[PDB]
Amino acid sequence: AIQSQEKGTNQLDIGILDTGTAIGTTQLEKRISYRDRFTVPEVLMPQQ
Amino acid sequence: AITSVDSYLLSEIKPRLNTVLENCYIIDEVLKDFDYQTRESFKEAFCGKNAQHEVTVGFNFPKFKNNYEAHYLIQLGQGQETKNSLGSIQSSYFEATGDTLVESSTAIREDDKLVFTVSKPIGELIKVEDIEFAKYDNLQVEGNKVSFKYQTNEDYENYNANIIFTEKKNDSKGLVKGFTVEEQVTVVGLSFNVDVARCLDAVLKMILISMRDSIEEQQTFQLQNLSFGDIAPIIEDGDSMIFGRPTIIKYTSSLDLDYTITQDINKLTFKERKD
Repeated sequence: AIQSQEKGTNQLDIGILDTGTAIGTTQLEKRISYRDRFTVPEVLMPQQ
Repeated sequence: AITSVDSYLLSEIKPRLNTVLENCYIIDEVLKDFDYQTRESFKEAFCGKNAQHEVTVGFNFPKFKNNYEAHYLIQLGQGQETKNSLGSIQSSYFEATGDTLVESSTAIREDDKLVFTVSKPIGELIKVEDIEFAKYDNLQVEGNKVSFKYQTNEDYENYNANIIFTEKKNDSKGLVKGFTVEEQVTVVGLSFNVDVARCLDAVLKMILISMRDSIEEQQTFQLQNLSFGDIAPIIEDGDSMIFGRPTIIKYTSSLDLDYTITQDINKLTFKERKD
């Protein structure tokens, strides 16, 4: 489960950059580690 | 001729940088000090004509995204006035002259002379490579070509040479008004891997040295002064930081303008007092 999926965008000297934030809720008996990775094939995100 | 230092950096960097990364031998000389691991990993990535990854360069505050794997970033920086001249005068010229060019040419066989042809009117000649034309050669310029006499130079009908010359525009003599400007410009390499940044900065230092021999640098942009900052995290709001070591480049150049004179005296009449 995921909540508050946010695409925070910073306009900078280096260019534009995306710093999104989101909150997740997991299942039982699963231990997650720092800098683990998730990917959602079903959901698509537009970019230019 | 107001000088846009930022444009000059981009014009010089883009071709020369590609050439340096193209071959491996030069990179080894550049990265001679670095350890084996960092040296080859960088070479595996960017070096060689067959490099999948590539470096990019651009100015600050672009509305698009840059290749943050490896990128050169430039921003204009401060500027200051350092030295003036009386009446703000720099120089006087009898001919409207543009840029100074270097061109290659081959001698051509005329009857009395051997002549080189150039893409534009010669205006002021500066040098032909390793020729000290004597008075008996009677070196002279004509339009877009330079000529010297044939006799006792007959082995040189096929002479292949480089020529340094100036672009002529008009015969309108005029003065120069301007002063010297001490300008600073910032350059920084960007990456999400610190080792790449250090290699990237070192590559930059070399091409700055090579630019010291350039025509534009020798004639227009003089007195380099380089200053390096400390490696810092440029960005922290992301999955990983961006690291880059800023560098500061200083230049001395002239902000010049052309003032044209029309008061050409040609006649001169003497009349004595009636008394």
